[PDB]
Amino acid sequence: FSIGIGDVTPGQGLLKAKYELLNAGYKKCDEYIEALNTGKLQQQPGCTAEETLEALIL
Amino acid sequence: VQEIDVYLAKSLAEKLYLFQYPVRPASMTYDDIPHLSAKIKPKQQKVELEMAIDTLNPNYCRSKGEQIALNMDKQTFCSSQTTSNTSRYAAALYRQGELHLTPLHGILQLRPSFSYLDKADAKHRERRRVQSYEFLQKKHAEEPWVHLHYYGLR
Amino acid sequence: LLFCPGCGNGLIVEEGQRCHRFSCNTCPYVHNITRKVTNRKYPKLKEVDDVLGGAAAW
Ligand SMILES: [Zn+2]
Repeated sequence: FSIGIGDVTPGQGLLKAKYELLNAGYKKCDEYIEALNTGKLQQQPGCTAEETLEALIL
Repeated sequence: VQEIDVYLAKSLAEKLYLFQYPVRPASMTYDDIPHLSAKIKPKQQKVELEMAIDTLNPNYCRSKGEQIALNMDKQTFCSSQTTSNTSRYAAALYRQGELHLTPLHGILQLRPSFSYLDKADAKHRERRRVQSYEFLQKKHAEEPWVHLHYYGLR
Repeated sequence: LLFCPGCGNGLIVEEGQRCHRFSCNTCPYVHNITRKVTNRKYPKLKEVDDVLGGAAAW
């Protein structure tokens, strides 16, 4: 039983999956930031804006 | 492009001493020409005047009586000087056609002298270091022979 | 805080005949019925939120 760097390299399917998830996960977080400061953002019941924004970032 | 020229006016500015008032900003208060009993020193001005109080405010009365000394009622001033280096500020009188520079002497602030509570406590008593300098002034404080008057002069 | 023209020692209101006699040299401005106004608007407690069960699953 042995480990190697072949056991850590992502295949072809990961890279085209991670590239879209890093893009479509960043389009919304660019908009969710923009929906706060430029205009009106709805608020989660916990706190105001700039606190539930981060909990919606996470 | 107003190219107005600045004269380095040599009209003696040794006489010019700016006076400051961190006391009268409420209603464009002008000190008012009539009051006299003027006393001024050349170094540490200590301007002592006849700032006689009005009587339009209703008499004030007993507390003025309670004051002990009031000589109508002098509201004198002791000059807080700020003359460390005193040529950094030297502006004068400026039309839109001419501009006359004059280099002033040390500016002096003029907050109100009390000395009523100072003397008042002493009165109860009856019932620093080289503070005045080596020569005890023997003069600057003696100099108050003063005449504030109105003359158009440059 | 309204100050004294002449010594500058802050506002004191004597309740005799509506003046502003300071602890120093009297400069009692016997303000007539001019009505004093100092409405320092506070905060207003603002409703509530139900602290819902929309998200707790993650
Ligand atoms: Zn006063």
